[PDB]
Amino acid sequence: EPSQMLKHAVVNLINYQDDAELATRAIPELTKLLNDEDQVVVNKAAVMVHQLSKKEASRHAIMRSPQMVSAIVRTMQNTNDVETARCTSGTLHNLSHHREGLLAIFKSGGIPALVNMLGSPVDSVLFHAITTLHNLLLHQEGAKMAVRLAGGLQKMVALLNKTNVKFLAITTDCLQILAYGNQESKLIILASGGPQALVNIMRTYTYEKLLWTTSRVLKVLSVCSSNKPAIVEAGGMQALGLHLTDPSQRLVQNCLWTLRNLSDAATKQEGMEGLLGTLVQLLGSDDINVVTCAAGILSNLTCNNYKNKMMVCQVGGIEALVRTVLRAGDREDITEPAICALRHLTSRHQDAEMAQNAVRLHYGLPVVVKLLHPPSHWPLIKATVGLIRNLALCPANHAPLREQGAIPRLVQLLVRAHQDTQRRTSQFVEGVRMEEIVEACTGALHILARDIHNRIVIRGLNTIPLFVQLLYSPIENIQRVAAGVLCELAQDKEAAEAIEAEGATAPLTELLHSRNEGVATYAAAVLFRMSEDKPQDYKKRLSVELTSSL
Repeated sequence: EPSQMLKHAVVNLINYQDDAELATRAIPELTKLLNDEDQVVVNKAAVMVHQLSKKEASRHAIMRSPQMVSAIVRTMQNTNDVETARCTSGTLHNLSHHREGLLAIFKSGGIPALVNMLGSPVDSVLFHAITTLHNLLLHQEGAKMAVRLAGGLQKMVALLNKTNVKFLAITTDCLQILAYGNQESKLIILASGGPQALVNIMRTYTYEKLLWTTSRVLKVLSVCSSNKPAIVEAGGMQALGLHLTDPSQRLVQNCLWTLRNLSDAATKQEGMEGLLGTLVQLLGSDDINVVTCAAGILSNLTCNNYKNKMMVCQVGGIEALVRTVLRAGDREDITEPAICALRHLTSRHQDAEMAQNAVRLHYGLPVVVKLLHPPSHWPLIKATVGLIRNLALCPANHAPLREQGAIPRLVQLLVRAHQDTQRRTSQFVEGVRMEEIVEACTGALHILARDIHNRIVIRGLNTIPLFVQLLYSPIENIQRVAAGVLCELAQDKEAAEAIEAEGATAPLTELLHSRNEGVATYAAAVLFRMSEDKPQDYKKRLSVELTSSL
């Protein structure tokens, strides 16, 4: 022994087959001792069988006896002695560490009993209990399908109230292995209060391995249209946001994904300061994923929510995003969400006008109008056109935006997109249907037509004839922006008569009976401009026409 392994071998071999055969000679007996009625007798047996599992030799023996196993399982779920349980359970634990054992316990029906063991008030018991289950869920085939039917989920979620970190991890991981790619399970975890339970963990412990394992569960639930809003109410967003800076990259990445899967719902949450603020930071991270997800989340959280829009602006959201776009490049996987954010951050909220100037002070206009041209794809373009529009609300961008050659492109896109909606008659593309490109562009020109010089350019491209045709569109929104752009242009005699000679008088006169506050207005607006400076006769019947018909 104190020499080499040449001696240890004869020892390991002499005692292995030794204690090994001892079991094959006692297993049958002990088996009976368990089935025995006398309670005190079974107890002793359980303690002996457990002392045998410890030994490898004896272990395989117990692990190969379908009768001995089934006996242990049975005894464990029917025993009312804290020691018999901890031993019977502990035994099954030392057995699960082996493929044969798992198969055995699985064949002897241990999962069910084990599940029922999770309800046990005894700690040690619960430990070995959940553990053995974890092993079966990882290596035992069909084990999953089984645990579910045994109502483990609920019992497992209930255990989430414990305090042992390393224990919580094991349990949570189970809730993960059972939920992944399974709606039923996910629903059950929902009908068990899992969400609020899980969240509490993320907002209470610091055990890295736990948080991760916990977030994972949330990730698999964030995909569910049922748990998604549920995870939100519990305040999951805020919770997850409390780890976006953690050193464990895997933890941060998981929190990010889960967030993006809930962002399109938490648009009505309060106390997002930390999150929103932190997300802005991530926009400056080195990892593309971090930046992307960061952008995506912001984009969603900034969609219709002034409280969020203003905050993002009070943390450098614009500058941050502007750099994100100027950093992304062609990777529309980053520009699209980034641009959308800016769009949301440039409309419907006090500090809107602020950001509008911001996008310019940080040299964003050049890169914004830039995205209007190839290789940029329709989805990006649509989102971009929207941004430009709002950016046009600020007269300080009129000139700077016009110099970037935005009007020419917008008009062009309008033409083609429109000519496309015309050939579709005698209609989606990459997801974005041209009809949407028409409204945006025109609407972008309507707002951008507030500058005299811009109007000279817009008109110069001979667009008057087209905008008139759009008045015949079956889509209100198009008519609105259509009659709108004509309105801003109608304030100039030349363009005024230009629109009249185009035959806009007839159609416009009708849009007065439109069930759209705007349409009618703009429509009437152009009419007035045209007839302005005509015989005192027509303009008189004109003033009546407007007062009577509306």
